[PDB]
Amino acid sequence: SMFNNELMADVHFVVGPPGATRTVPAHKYVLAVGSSVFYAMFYGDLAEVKSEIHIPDVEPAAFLILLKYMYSDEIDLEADTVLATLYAAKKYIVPALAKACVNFLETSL
Amino acid sequence: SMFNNELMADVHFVVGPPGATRTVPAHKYVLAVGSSVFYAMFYKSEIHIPDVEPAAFLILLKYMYSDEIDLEADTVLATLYAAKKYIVPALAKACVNFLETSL
Amino acid sequence: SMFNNELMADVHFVVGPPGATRTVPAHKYVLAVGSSVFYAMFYGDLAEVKSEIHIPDVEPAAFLILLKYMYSDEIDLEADTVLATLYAAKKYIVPALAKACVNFLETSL
Amino acid sequence: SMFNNELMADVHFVVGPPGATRTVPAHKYVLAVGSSVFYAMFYKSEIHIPDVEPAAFLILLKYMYSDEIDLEADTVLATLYAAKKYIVPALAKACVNFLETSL
Ligand SMILES: [K+]
Ligand SMILES: [K+]
Repeated sequence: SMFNNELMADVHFVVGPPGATRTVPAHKYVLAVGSSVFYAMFYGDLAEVKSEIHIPDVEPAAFLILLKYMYSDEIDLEADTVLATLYAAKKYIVPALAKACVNFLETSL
Repeated sequence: SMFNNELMADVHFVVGPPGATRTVPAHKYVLAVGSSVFYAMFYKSEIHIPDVEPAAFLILLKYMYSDEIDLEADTVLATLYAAKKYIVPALAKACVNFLETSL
Repeated sequence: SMFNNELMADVHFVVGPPGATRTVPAHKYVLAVGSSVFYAMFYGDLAEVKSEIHIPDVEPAAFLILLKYMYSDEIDLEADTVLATLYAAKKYIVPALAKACVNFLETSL
Repeated sequence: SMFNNELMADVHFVVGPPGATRTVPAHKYVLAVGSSVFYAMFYKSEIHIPDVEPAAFLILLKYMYSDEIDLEADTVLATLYAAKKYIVPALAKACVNFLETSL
């Protein structure tokens, strides 16, 4: 799979709070197709070329769940990370994922 | 008006990331009655909660003193985190309801 | 001055690359009035309440020049930081500052 | 077509932040003729430039091999940084001109 694969990766995200980051390879095409926010960042008028992008306010597990959905259409939520995933989904304007997080929060212990 | 009041306050919370905190006075009785986590804690007088947003903590406390829930789009996720952290189910339910409505 | 003053500060920016950051207090009102990007971040539909905001891709000196302009209308460029200031000005959509950086680059050694 | 070509390459640059680099072959002669900084350097065969964007470095090199300048909005600032770093004034001028036009 291209998800979380260094093969052809044209961007790396350094995700998480300082001292507890994870570096995630990604593909600008898949991200921009899936999100108006990644589109703006990579293809929009104010896009700036950046090999490495920091996302200090997102949890790594959450970011990987978001990207899994953007590559595969699969939603792989877990109780421990669903709230952080909802933050990421709202942040990048991925509403199908946002909705699934809300339903998950409604129906989980 | 005991909410956020230094009068009779027996606990202070230092809330938020170091360098961007807010100190909030509170009353152990009121918190412990609304929360099993605060009960376990109180039953030190300065408590640091660097993982919680001050704005969310204040919304949680207002609920615990007044039973009033006042949510907004910019604070609901952080309030939900706090409500789950302190096990305040009525406030957590209200946040999830707000979120559903906002979809 | 309210510029870079902890008095009434309702946000703190942790500016710069990891290990070389500076924490800058600021006031959401002044920033949102001066920039559609800070407006979006603080007052817009997808605004999320955040005490501390990280800006890993901006230089601290540059960010302080940007904010000085937003508080005071004064532009205080220097050769050593003008390029990083132009990046910040483009990034937050402050065109009067962008223009001054370009003119400065044109007319400096 | 010696630009970005491993054929005869006597230097390799590891360009960009560690973990997000690109390795670019080059020819010391061509670089040294276009730049006082590269002249001083060459007159080791693997050079790390973690402060430069790969895309910008490639635009700089294309200029140095071909005299062609191909700028875009998303790469112009990073190209200007590189052009100033290696003291390539014609490319720096072109970037500032592009920026002026874009205002
Ligand atoms: K699944
Ligand atoms: K001045």
